[PDB]
Amino acid sequence: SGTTNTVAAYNLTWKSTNFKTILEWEPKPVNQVYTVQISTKSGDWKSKCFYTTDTECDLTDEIVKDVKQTYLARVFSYPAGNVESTGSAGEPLYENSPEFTPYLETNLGQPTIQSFEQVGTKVNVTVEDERTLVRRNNTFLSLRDVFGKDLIYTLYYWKSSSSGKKTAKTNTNEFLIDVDKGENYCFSVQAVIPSRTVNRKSTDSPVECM
Amino acid sequence: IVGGKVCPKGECPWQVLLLVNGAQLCGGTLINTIWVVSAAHCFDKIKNWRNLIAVLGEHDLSEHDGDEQSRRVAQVIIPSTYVPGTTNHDIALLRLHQPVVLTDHVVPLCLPERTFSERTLAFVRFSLVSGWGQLLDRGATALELMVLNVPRLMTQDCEASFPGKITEYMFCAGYSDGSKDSCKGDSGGPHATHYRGTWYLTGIVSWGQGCATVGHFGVYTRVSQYIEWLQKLMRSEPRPGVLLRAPFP
Amino acid sequence: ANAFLEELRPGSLERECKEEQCSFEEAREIFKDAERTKLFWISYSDGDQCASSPCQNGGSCKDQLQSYICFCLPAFEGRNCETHKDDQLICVNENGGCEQYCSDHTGTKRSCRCHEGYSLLADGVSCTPTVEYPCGKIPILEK
Ligand SMILES: *C[C@@](*)(O)[C@H](CCCNC(N)=[NH2+])NC(=O)[C@H](Cc1ccccc1)NC(=O)[C@@H](Cc1ccccc1)NC(C)=O
Ligand SMILES: *[C@@H]1O[C@H](CO)[C@@H](O)[C@H](O[C@H]2OC[C@@H](O)[C@H](O[C@H]3OC[C@@H](O)[C@H](O)[C@H]3O)[C@H]2O)[C@H]1O
Ligand SMILES: *[C@@H]1O[C@@H](C)[C@@H](O)[C@@H](O)[C@@H]1O
Ligand SMILES: C[N+](C)(C)C
Ligand SMILES: C[N+](C)(C)C
Ligand SMILES: C[N+](C)(C)C
Ligand SMILES: C[N+](C)(C)C
Ligand SMILES: C[N+](C)(C)C
Ligand SMILES: C[N+](C)(C)C
Ligand SMILES: C[N+](C)(C)C
Ligand SMILES: C[N+](C)(C)C
Ligand SMILES: C[N+](C)(C)C
Ligand SMILES: C[N+](C)(C)C
Ligand SMILES: C[N+](C)(C)C
Ligand SMILES: C[N+](C)(C)C
Ligand SMILES: C[N+](C)(C)C
Ligand SMILES: C[N+](C)(C)C
Ligand SMILES: C[N+](C)(C)C
Ligand SMILES: C[N+](C)(C)C
Ligand SMILES: C[N+](C)(C)C
Ligand SMILES: C[N+](C)(C)C
Ligand SMILES: C[N+](C)(C)C
Ligand SMILES: C[N+](C)(C)C
Ligand SMILES: C[N+](C)(C)C
Ligand SMILES: C[N+](C)(C)C
Ligand SMILES: [Ca+2]
Ligand SMILES: [Ca+2]
Ligand SMILES: [Ca+2]
Ligand SMILES: [Ca+2]
Ligand SMILES: [Ca+2]
Ligand SMILES: [Ca+2]
Ligand SMILES: [Ca+2]
Ligand SMILES: [Ca+2]
Ligand SMILES: [Ca+2]
Repeated sequence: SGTTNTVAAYNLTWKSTNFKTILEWEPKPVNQVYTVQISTKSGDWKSKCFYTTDTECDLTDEIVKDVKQTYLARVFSYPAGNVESTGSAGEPLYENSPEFTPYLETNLGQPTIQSFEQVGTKVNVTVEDERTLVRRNNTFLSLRDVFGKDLIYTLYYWKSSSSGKKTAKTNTNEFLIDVDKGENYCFSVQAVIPSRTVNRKSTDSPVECM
Repeated sequence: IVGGKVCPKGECPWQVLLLVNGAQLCGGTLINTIWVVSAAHCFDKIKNWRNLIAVLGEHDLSEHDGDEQSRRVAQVIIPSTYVPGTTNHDIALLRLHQPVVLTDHVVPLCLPERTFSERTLAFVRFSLVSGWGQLLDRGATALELMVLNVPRLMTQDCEASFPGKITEYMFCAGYSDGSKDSCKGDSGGPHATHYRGTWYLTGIVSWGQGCATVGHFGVYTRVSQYIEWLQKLMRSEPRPGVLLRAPFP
Repeated sequence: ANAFLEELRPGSLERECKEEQCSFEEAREIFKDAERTKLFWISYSDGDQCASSPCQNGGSCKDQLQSYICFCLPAFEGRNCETHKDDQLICVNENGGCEQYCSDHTGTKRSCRCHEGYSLLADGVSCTPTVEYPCGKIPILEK
């Protein structure tokens, strides 16, 4: 392959958490550099990450313009040090990404228990409503802002003094649970979008204990 | 045009109708008051050169409303690399015998710079294609000018549809789901691309496999390859002859 | 952490893992159960991937499991906020912001140009007609 001027990218992969969305690919730049394009399925192609040695391209700011759209990306290869040499049709070699629909596919980040508060046999447990990369006007929207009613949380909790786990679920960021007096409980939560078919759940939060 | 709609009168003002002996032949695209771009293959069967007419400002072929302007074609210029009956280099530049008058109904389409066309226009997804050609494959031609928005493919994405058949002088556009396409009789008409408020010529209706055939796209002459060729000819001292072959590149 | 004689005392998550760094067995002396200890440990031992300050240009870092996310200021993008959005002014980038034609030059800012029948406006990027029927406009709609 000494006679090759470029080779197409491959293994194009979407890495996305809380809407922070980066396309990655192979190979490492070998006598070539890359440019990415992204479009919605029926929209115009916009170029990003021009003539780069990176094997990644942040596409967050494009996909957050409408998280419910489905996006297509492609990665072009250019001969290094001769990037305008793309053949007479003006079409460099490229590869197409999988389709990506952010609302459905971005991973839920690891949640955090913000606080808990006990009065007698009752405890409130509150989950942080953390920020996403989606902007509205001059501000980042929270997970609840983006997902609304599509987002729930699940609580796993246990008494230190007994085996067995208990669970609860909430439509908001808060749980109100009954507990036995005189026992120290511990807690972990997960974010869930029940309507999803894939990537439905976050990883477990850190554990917090009375 | 298959799956299109009527282009309201004056909204496709660079469209040309070509007639031979008064019968409908092909489309074309006005690029200034004396020059029309069409497809070379429109001329593969002509013998009556004296009766080739271009009509500007046309809309409804059943009635002359007054906005039509008719011109004898003085010269048809085709690439030296064009071979009748073969798809490559399917472009012709036509010199009108007398200039047309630009009006609300007759306006040229911009012939873009090549680099702009390759770097920028090629990545506008949808473009308009228009003509009076067949409404269905093997069907009837249209009485009112029809227009359709079609999305463009890079050749790698069209390769599987036409393996080894799409040259650098062509590109594909359309829908492989079969709904919509240009068709026979639309040849020579514009594939026109909008960018930031102005319309530019990016393709010429050229060929396909049937029309609106599942799995297949329309194939258009890649005008970006011909911008210099066209410009040089429009500047050149005229040569005699109704059909002229001009060196390409 | 373990100092001499501390381990005579009952375990305490606050004293041993919050106020001090605890080892897995110290954490296990607290939770007792293997699976519960594991669930604590996977987060506790992960570390703060933001401690290396990976977010550039005034961005803000949010730690994750074995990863982080950078929230950028509006003028920046990238995994690490390393890309300035206003600083790739080349013709292949949205036409250099030019309305019509764009030229890259060696040693100067890109220039914008206009097609015959138009002229470049003062803003350096827009074009306006200089003739009655410029190419590529639809006069019947612009009336
Ligand atoms: C002349 C045009 O009016 C017409 C346009 C067809 C667009 N079709 C589409 N699906 N968008 N073009 C032809 O009929 C074309 C003629 C031709 C073109 C270039 C060189 C020579 C002739 N023929 C075809 O499209 C034809 C395929 C073909 C092309 C060239 C040579 C042989 C066969 N397809 C047919 C018939 O289905
Ligand atoms: C400390 O700062 C340096 C930069 O100076 C970073 O390279 C370090 O981050 C790297 O190593 C830790 C990884 O967790 C991290 O990659 C993960 O998190 C960032 C995500 O964008 C990525 O997908 C994920 O693999 C890596 O970038 C930093 O800790
Ligand atoms: C974190 O978020 C980013 C966007 C900036 O606003 C920083 O100042 C902040 O701490
Ligand atoms: C690389 N791929 C898993 C996205 C196909
Ligand atoms: C790394 N990330 C893209 C998952 C944010
Ligand atoms: C643009 N496309 C949806 C027709 C593929
Ligand atoms: C291409 N580069 C921005 C990574 C240097
Ligand atoms: C590459 N793909 C869009 C066909 C999945
Ligand atoms: C303490 N708070 C989390 C309930 C606000
Ligand atoms: C889509 N939704 C956020 C409005 C539920
Ligand atoms: C049991 N679980 C907390 C790991 C979900
Ligand atoms: C506040 N809430 C937990 C009762 C919903
Ligand atoms: C076991 N713990 C509740 C004391 C943390
Ligand atoms: C010739 N005519 C059909 C326009 C009447
Ligand atoms: C024939 N005519 C349309 C020019 C009047
Ligand atoms: C058609 N024309 C010869 C009258 C111009
Ligand atoms: C003769 N050809 C149509 C096969 C090119
Ligand atoms: C001639 N053809 C193979 C393009 C149909
Ligand atoms: C990004 N591209 C214009 C070079 C194809
Ligand atoms: C007309 N369009 C929906 C194809 C854009
Ligand atoms: C070659 N292709 C996979 C991009 C179509
Ligand atoms: C799926 N197909 C209709 C394109 C064949
Ligand atoms: C497709 N377009 C008419 C919006 C340019
Ligand atoms: C003995 N003790 C440390 C377990 C309390
Ligand atoms: C911040 N944290 C989610 C990593 C705990
Ligand atoms: Ca008429
Ligand atoms: Ca200690
Ligand atoms: Ca200890
Ligand atoms: Ca201990
Ligand atoms: Ca201590
Ligand atoms: Ca303390
Ligand atoms: Ca111990
Ligand atoms: Ca022990
Ligand atoms: Ca971490």
